[PDB]
Amino acid sequence: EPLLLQDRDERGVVTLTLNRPQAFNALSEAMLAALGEAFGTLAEDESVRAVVLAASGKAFCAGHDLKEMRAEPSREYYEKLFARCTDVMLAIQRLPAPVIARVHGIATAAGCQLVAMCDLAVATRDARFAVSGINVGLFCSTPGVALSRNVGRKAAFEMLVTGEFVSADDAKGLGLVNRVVAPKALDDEIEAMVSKIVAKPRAAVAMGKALFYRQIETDIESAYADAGTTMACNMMDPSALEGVSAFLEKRRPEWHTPQ
Amino acid sequence: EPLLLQDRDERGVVTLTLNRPQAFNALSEAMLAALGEAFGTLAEDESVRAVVLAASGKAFCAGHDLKEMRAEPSREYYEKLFARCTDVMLAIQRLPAPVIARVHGIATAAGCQLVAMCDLAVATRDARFAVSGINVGLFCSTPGVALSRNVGRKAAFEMLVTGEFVSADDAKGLGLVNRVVAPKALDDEIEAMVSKIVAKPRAAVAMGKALFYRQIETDIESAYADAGTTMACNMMDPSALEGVSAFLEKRRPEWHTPQ
Amino acid sequence: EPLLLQDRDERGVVTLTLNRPQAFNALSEAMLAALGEAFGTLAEDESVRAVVLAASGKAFCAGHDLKEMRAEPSREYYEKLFARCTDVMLAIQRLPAPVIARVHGIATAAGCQLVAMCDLAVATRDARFAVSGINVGLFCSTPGVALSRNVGRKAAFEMLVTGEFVSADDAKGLGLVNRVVAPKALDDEIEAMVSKIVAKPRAAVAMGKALFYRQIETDIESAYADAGTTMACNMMDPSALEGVSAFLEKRRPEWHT
Repeated sequence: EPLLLQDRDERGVVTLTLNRPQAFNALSEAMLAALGEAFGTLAEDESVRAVVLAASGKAFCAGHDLKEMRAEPSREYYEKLFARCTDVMLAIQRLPAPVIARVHGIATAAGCQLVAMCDLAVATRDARFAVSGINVGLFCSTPGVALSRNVGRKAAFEMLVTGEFVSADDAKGLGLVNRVVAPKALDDEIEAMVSKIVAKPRAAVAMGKALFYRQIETDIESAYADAGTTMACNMMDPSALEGVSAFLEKRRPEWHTPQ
Repeated sequence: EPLLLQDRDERGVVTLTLNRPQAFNALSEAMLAALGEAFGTLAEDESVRAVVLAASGKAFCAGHDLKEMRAEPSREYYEKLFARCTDVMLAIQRLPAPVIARVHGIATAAGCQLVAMCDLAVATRDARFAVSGINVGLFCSTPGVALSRNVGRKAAFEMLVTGEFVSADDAKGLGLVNRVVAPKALDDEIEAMVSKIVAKPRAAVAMGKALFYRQIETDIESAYADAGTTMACNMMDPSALEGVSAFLEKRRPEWHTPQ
Repeated sequence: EPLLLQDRDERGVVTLTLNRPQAFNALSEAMLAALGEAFGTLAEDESVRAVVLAASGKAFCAGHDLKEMRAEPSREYYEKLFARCTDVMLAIQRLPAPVIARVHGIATAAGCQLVAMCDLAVATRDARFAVSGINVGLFCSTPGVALSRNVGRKAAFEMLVTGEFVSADDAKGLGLVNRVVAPKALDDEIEAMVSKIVAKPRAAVAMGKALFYRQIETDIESAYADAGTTMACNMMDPSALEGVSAFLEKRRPEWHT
């Protein structure tokens, strides 16, 4: 039974499902290796249009595997383990397709980090979020990096030092997720978001996501120089040329994308 | 009829009105040139106290002029066009008076960018905001620069990749506008904001706006060094000396500003 | 009475109380010197677990002392005064224990800056917040540094150019405070927060706060490099090894907290 399931539809939409349900999908070394391999392969495939990051069992993800970690009390071990995790997280952010977290239960510590690194997230009303490493004496330093780029400073600091859960409604308000729905509506809500993305041209979405994360962490003038260069290249893409033509000619664009 | 109307009251409040109502005030080359010249002229006039950026017809601004843009495509043409737009946007942010967007209808793509670049914005409840370039196959890279400096990452990414409208009240929640009112109340709401700004000394407002955007882009220690120097300079301005004396003597400050 | 009261409980929780109640706790030169001295001494003491920044009288803090400032104006004096304020504000953010603002009344100008510089804040439902220097012709340039790192750009700009008050509930929504409660519930809400912090290992909280503010101001890859090595160091601390073992053995950790 694989630690990470992988399914693909006829639209280029890939679902990766964390699959250690009894372990609450904890990010063991082997889980991390599977995620790294999957995102590494998907990054080379221009036909991939979106990834849904889902999870088995009651939890979304409990974070690092504490059993496995505690068995290896070595500074070098932890240095490289955390670097490996960071490599998976940056691979999510570098994938040239949007990655959507499907959060149906608890997301704690590196599990909450996963949600914060995904480009988009849809949660159920009963899902709960925490950076709760501190409850075991391990401040959530790496999850805090991702969290403090989705929520305000005081909200992040409070979460980090107390380790307490935040509701899905509150997480949406804070900026950690995009949508909150009933459990029965979760698949429909994910599909609504996927269908909107896949209807757009791949080139535009890929160029745009890459530019988004380059520009967001620089000064506004540098950001605009990159953005303008990018948007000029995007406009010379055939789907932009066709998309603008179709608008002017009051018709649907012939993008050959799933509708 | 001029592409851009310009009116000024006796308080030093300038209203610039986008005036291509049937084209939904699209930012053609000529509209951009007109905006560039207006902001250029205003930047040299220390008597200007505030600018209201308004718009004619049913829309606020549809963004770039797609008919014009599409006619003769080349990488160089788009690079230059987008740089010219960026120059207008940065001129708004660098103007030594606050610029308030008056948004009474749709603001899409570079039209949403304009709102995001203005220091302040008041919208009507029926105004809608989108970064909808993606709907014509052109990811909103340049509007995304501005948008991602007003709203959270996940909210910005969702807007950019889907191109969907956000309501005025949703936009206020997110940080893209300051105030949302009924259509009949828009002028009154603008006036309340303008009246508060013009009552304050020009010097303090000018020094303060400039510092605001320098400091927000650097580290907190560097920010404080610049802010302290700026505030010390401001304190030596006659209106600061008088405003503080007035507080201490329990009277109104003699600033000779509109009341 | 002293300008700044300082009390400490048996848990290493230190309460600093601004104590110029009739002057609305304004940050005179002497007040700033007292704050600087207290944060300097506290930074050297690894037994301190948390600091509550409280205030006497009706107001939290009105900001700089306008009477004192106005007396002998010079550019050089204002630059030095504002740099002394900044040194206190940065001392707060660099202290190896969380600093919680207990806001029971108005916080204006450098007083609102104080709130924004504290790691956490609990306000009463009638506390009000403004960056109101502009009402005396002095744009809140230094308060805006702190405010713009707690609230959105347009919200911050509007506060700065108009000088108007924002309610406690609105401040919470914006990100300027964590919790809003009735005045009678304030002490209980502060204690709820402090007790959560004290329950965690000091080492972890100290290294975590330091990492938090280093990483927040850099790019995501630099942030992760620093966070990874910091977290690896934390995991070798005996309290992390014990905290994890305790979770695994379904028992409370023996942290002597």
